[PDB]
Amino acid sequence: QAVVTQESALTTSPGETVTLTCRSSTGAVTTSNYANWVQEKPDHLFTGLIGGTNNRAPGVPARFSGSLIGNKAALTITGAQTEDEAIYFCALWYSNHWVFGGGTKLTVLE
Amino acid sequence: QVQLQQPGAELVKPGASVKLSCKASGYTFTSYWMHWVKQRPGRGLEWIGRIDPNSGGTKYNEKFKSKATLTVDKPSSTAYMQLSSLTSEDSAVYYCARYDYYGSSYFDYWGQGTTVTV
Ligand SMILES: O=C([O-])CCCCCNC(=O)Cc1ccc(O)c([N+](=O)[O-])c1
Repeated sequence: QAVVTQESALTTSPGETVTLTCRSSTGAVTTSNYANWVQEKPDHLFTGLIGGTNNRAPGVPARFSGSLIGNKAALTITGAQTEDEAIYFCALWYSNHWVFGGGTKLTVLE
Repeated sequence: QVQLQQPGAELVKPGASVKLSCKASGYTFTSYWMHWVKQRPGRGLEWIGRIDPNSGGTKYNEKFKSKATLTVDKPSSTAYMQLSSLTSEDSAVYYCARYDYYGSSYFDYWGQGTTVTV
């Protein structure tokens, strides 16, 4: 039923800062939707980065952080390094199911 | 060093069921949830469903109901997912991933995925 929308692609440059967002067809996204950011690296590799809106996965470089910016879930990258080129997914828990966003290609160094 | 092991592929002719497995190691199995996810370009991530090791109890994406069958093997620390009649949509990656029902609410560890090419 619900649809989760993310930016299709963001282009950034090294040493700069970038923010990715996650939107719901329901209403605002809050701490209750359980916003999780998943990182996909080239050739089908995944690793959770954030979970619980602002809880970083262990090991993940400090330059990454989640939060909520208004009615949307968000991922912030500070001093984006080339090692951040990847597809960022977000997911939301709506009542009886998880819905994944379309995914955001993050072209580090554009 | 947490790890979720999934066989690489499956190559089958249409309308042919397949059982998929996912092995866990380096942590305490029954203490976390198991979710199966599907990938295939276009965005691609669709949640198939979850399974609670303890319970044997599941929550499935209503889309995949008359399709997928979730089960586990407690002793081998292995999660399963059967697919009935591979009509042929199914040519996709099937992932197993770790989820903290009792926790920090993240999909931290992921399996390499089992590709299914019909
Ligand atoms: O809610 C709190 O008080 C804090 C930590 C709890 C985080 C909430 N997470 C959930 O329980 C979501 C939730 C519910 C039912 C369910 O079957 C699943 N699942 O299959 O993954 C997730």
